Amino acid sequence: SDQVPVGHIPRSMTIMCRGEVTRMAQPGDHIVVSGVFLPLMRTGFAQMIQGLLSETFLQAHRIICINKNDEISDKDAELTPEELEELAQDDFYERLATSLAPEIYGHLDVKKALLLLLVGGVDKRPDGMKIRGNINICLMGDPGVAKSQLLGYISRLAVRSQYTTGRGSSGVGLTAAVMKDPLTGEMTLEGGALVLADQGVCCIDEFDKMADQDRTAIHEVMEQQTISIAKAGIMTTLNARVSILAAANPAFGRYNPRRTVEQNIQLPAALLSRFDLLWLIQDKPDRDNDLRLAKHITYVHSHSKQPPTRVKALDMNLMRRYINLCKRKNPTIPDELTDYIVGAYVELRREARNQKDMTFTSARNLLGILRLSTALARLRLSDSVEKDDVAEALRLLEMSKDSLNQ
Amino acid sequence: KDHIFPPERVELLQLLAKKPDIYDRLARAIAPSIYENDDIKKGILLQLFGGTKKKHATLGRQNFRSEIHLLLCGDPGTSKSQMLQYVFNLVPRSQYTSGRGSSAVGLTAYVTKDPETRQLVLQTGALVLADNGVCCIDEFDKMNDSTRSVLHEVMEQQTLSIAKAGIICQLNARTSILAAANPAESQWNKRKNIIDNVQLPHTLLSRFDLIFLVLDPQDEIFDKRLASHLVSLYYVTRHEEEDTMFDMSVLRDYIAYAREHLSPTLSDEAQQRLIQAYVDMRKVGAGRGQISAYPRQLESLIRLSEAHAKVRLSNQVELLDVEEAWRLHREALKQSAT
Amino acid sequence: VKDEVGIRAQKLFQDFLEEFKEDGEIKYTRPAASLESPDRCTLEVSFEDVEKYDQNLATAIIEEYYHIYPFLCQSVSNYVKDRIGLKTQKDCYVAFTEVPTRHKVRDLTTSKIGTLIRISGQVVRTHPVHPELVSGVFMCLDCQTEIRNVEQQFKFTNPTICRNPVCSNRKRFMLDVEKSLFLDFQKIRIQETQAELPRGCIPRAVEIILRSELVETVQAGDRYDFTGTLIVVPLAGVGTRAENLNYRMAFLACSVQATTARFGGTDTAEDMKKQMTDAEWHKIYEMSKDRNLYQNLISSLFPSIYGNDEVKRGILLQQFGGVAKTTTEKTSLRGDINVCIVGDPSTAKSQFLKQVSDFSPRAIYTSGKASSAAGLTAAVVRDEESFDFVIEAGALMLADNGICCIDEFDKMDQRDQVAIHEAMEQQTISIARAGVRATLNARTSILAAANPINGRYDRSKSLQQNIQLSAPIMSRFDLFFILVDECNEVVDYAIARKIVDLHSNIEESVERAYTREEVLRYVTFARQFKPVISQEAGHMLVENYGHLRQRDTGRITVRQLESMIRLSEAMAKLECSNRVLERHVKEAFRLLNKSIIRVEQ
DNA sequence: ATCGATCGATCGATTTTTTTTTTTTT
DNA sequence: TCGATCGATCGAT
Ligand SMILES: Nc1ncnc2c1ncn2[C@@H]1O[C@H](COP(=O)(O)OP(=O)(O)O)[C@@H](O)[C@H]1O
Ligand SMILES: Nc1ncnc2c1ncn2[C@@H]1O[C@H](COP(=O)(O)OP(=O)(O)O)[C@@H](O)[C@H]1O
Ligand SMILES: Nc1ncnc2c1ncn2[C@@H]1O[C@H](COP(=O)(O)OP(=O)(O)O)[C@@H](O)[C@H]1O
Repeated sequence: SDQVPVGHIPRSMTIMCRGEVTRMAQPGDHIVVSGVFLPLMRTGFAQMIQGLLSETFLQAHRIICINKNDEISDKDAELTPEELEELAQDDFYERLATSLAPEIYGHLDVKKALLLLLVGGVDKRPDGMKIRGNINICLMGDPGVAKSQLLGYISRLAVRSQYTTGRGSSGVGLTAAVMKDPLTGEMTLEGGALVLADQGVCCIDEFDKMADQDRTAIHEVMEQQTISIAKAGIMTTLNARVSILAAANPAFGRYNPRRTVEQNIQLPAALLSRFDLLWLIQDKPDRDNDLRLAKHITYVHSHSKQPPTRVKALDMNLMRRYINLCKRKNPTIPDELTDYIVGAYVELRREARNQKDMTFTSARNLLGILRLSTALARLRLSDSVEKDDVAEALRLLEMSKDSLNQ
Repeated sequence: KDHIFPPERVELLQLLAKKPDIYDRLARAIAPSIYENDDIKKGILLQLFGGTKKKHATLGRQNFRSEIHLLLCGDPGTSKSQMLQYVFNLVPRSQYTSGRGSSAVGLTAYVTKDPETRQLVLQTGALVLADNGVCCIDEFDKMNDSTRSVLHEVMEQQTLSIAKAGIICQLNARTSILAAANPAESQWNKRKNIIDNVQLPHTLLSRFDLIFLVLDPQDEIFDKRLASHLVSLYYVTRHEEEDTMFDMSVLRDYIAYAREHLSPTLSDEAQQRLIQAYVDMRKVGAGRGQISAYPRQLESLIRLSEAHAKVRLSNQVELLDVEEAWRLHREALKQSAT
Repeated sequence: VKDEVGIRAQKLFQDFLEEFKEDGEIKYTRPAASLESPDRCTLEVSFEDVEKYDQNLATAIIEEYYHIYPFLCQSVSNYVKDRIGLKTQKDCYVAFTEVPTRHKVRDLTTSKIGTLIRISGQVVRTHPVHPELVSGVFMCLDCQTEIRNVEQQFKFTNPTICRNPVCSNRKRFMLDVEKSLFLDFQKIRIQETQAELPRGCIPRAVEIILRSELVETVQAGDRYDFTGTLIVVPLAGVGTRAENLNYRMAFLACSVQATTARFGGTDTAEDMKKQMTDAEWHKIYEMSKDRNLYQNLISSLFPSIYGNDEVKRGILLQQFGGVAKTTTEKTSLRGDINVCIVGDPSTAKSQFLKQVSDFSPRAIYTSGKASSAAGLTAAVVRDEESFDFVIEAGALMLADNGICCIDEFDKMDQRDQVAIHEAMEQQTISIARAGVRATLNARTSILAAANPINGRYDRSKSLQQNIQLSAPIMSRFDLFFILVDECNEVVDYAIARKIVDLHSNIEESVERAYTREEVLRYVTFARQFKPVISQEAGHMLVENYGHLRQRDTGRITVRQLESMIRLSEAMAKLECSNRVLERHVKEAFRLLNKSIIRVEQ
């Protein structure tokens, strides 16, 4: 789908990889296969077949996949020595912050927390109950924000990503499906976008006009690893361990002077409940920020690189390993601050409770604040979650709401 | 038959039974550690101790079952869906769909084609699988109007009769309801009683036994106790057998065994108090667009009475039960004094 | 051969029942005596009697059944031949019974064949008669084709060699549809049992078969007690193949007890018009002559109830007769009529009728808002199963010659109700949009269950504005008799001391004077009488109606009159007598005036 | 020497299904 | 590639 003709459609071909190369490919590897074309005789009915038309097929021996395989991706990221020279070479976090989609300026606090989405890394089996560590947030308000840009970019950089929209796929396009099998013909189940994006992030855009029953379909992932279908309607069991990158638009208007949440938006409020961070992006006129971005994005076009001579934004390739190394720590929790994390939840639930009818403030916040400070410490790789560690998370959720005060 | 016990367990069972503390011990011991609003689970034990059987092999009349239904309703922050997913991991005949989980037809008559016979079939329902059991229900006020005139049939006749182009059916089904309704908002509005808030008629709202009102603890003070204790819960990752002695499974037979060998009966006890005070209890003619007391209450009251007389295993009726029954009722029957 | 032992055994069984079978009496020849004229080829047998006299042929019968089975037809033939001038037309239908053991679908394996075990379930997706010329005549083509052979085999096979000649054995003679064997069956499926309700798996489906005389006395919605004669049934089965083949499972059964769907109409063992229609003359003579019978009847069905004593004297109306007279082809003349109830919140509005459905037969009750608007019509379908539009039923019309009342009469949409606006008098209903020029007929009465507007009876407005609906309907309901609420302690203490004798488990009700069964049978005797009108009231009802409307000279007219003469002809049916009298008039007039002045403000 | 049974070379006969776009009614 | 067709052939009689 890069060299297809200008007015054509993607084609395909079949493989018969023989010998000792079975299990030398996976769904989603831009492979490079080297073998021999051959013809094929599908013996049978002498009229449709037997027409001397040569329904060919392929043969090969060697599968050197040059894109996203054992060759170009090492560790087939944990290799410590080769990265140490650059590891001590730099010591900062925001340097890894704005290196994500670095072609505009603005929305700094969104990108870092998004980077938290790629790592995560909080896994355990405490009391038999498993805790999901995949953040799922949305994007709200779109009178021009580049909503589809972060999604389309990070779905590329994020290994094993996907992307769909409202009427770009039915419910079976998201969930499993069925098809005959050239291997056996078992009529097995093949899944949709969310069926395969587990252990990663499946991106969705313009959530509201997705579908009506689809909201239950996304209500189900909040009890993770649970994709229950009624296709055959027997069990339809499936283990999806995906995050979710939500993003949708407001209806006619953007927070009318009398309107409130669930009034200006027409999404299921129960669905709105099951998120950890809500994210609305509203841009009112700023008489001197517009010129800033105008000079920001216009330099995307005269050349092909934004950040000049102010910081050294990192290559994507080194990003790929630098994110993977942080994951393997799995620290403990500091009891010495457990006495105060609850007080932080006290001020959290109170300074929003001081008014009668502000937007909802949920009891799952204490189950959420613990899940972010861990992944944030993952990039410390230290098991040293500190008092100032959550000091960013407190302002993070602090501004996640009260986005209309001024 | 596959659960009949030995007599040795009767020792520990009746040993638990012998103390008035049992009314509070199990109410405390349902939850893992949730130590707030224990005032309600003491009524939920009346459905866990799943009601009485005034059997009707006598004359065939009136089918007055010990029909018990009680519901909870409040904010979504309270752990209703969570508590009841745990209750799914308590009740034997656990069902769990919910408001806009499946329609009336989504609860009855899953009629469709099957490639196994490869022929069209008259087929299954959902409620009727849980005869005498429970179905935990959530988020009630999203269901279609076709449904919720189905439940009128069961709750007020305790029957079912079905007729489509295929079969006409007169099956049997009966059970006790639980559900966890929510409003169209985040919070119940003050100065707007439940008499109109949630989406139901002018007198079918109160037509359930008693809706034990629930709401977020509107108090910052309580937050620290749970934010400490129930995170240390995770942080230690095991339990402790404190004064409310959790029996690993020996508690569960006091629930199990106590459906079968009991037949609550009334001598003189749980009739006479309201039979005396009926004048001021039934001056209910006053009110502008209200709802209040009607002469059905004592049916539900005898139900709750012989229920709480089942616990303590009093084969004859309990007289103390009447007191906490009155408590149960007037705990929430003037939430609209206005 | 195996079954000669069964031959001798049922031979001496015959030889015993050839004499008496029970105390110098016979129970298994008089079925054959009734058989002797038409020769319908059935005689069921108790299996208990096999345990009585033949001394355990069960283990002789109950494992190698199928191979013994056909020998018992020859047994039946050897029975019937002993006394009647007999041809070999005799045949064996069987409807086995009186067997102790009653198992389920799950205890089924390859070792369960040739037995008589008993099973229940439910009836679904039933299928029709499907004949079978099971037999015929078939051999070579020269001359010698008269073949009474065994060609009835399941897998069917034309090829037969010969009897008399040496001839072709692949060229058949043609077939016989004239002087041969034909029989009748049908075929259904059955679902998992509701008397056996496990968890986990699906409702495993069974195939299942019935014989001729078994046919069309089953029906949808019924629980059963069948035979257990599982059988060898003549892709994906990729096991080993042999020859000197992949089967599925099937089943048949040849006995039915279609219980839980049985009443039987009306037949003191004495003389009467018919066998047992009113053989209780010994007491019905008294039940038709007592002078306080009216009140003794009134208080004979509501001992567990106390309220007004005015519909306890009326509502027998509904169950009581109409006219059933002999006239010309002028039009339908109608027999039964509406009634109405309105009341304050729960003065036992519903327990009047929750029981009445259990009281008389054929009259099942429920609501229609239990379902879609498919109360009147069947489920409107627009997908292809047979021909894409199938609406030939409903639920209201499932009460033909019986009643099907409603609750919540007010909150129902004005589609079923506007259809009711015609469906009660010109008792013939029609539709379009899926109708093969739909021509139905309902026939029956009704009972209403209204509820005021605000839930109170504040006399600030007329009744027609106390309900504030559409109007004309409130005439054809010929009696309302509303129940009122007040606030008085004496009544409510009387109610609570009704509950004093609801659970005091010994003598938890009051004494009575008339038992129910005698009442119902007297009622179902009282209709078939052909009433008569020759009375001066029949001459002098004109002034009664004229006086009625002298009171109405200050809604109106003769729908109420139609009612009037029918209310009173019913109250004379209650006198177990024809020949209308002039007092049932005066009572009916009083009931009329109660209704209207009850309507009056 | 006549005739029936079995073998074997000779002949001709079978192999099309899952979505969509209008349509009536709730 | 499967099936009956028909003609020929080998012992009996
Ligand atoms: N400050 C900015 N820097 C870079 N691109 C921007 C900026 N402002 C707007 N854009 C453009 O605005 C577009 C927004 O599209 P988007 O909001 O994703 O569509 P939707 O609202 O359907 O999600 C982006 O594709 C981007 O090219
Ligand atoms: N008293 C309490 N005990 C335990 N959990 C509570 C309590 N109050 C609030 N919660 C929180 O509520 C959540 C469960 O709510 P849930 O019943 O799922 O909401 P809903 O039923 O509206 O979907 C839990 O995550 C828990 O943190
Ligand atoms: N005279 C009476 N006799 C018997 N029961 C009565 C009488 N008056 C009132 N009741 C009680 O009133 C109750 C009415 O309930 P009901 O009207 O059936 O509820 P709903 O209005 O939901 O159908 C009955 O259960 C009955 O116990």
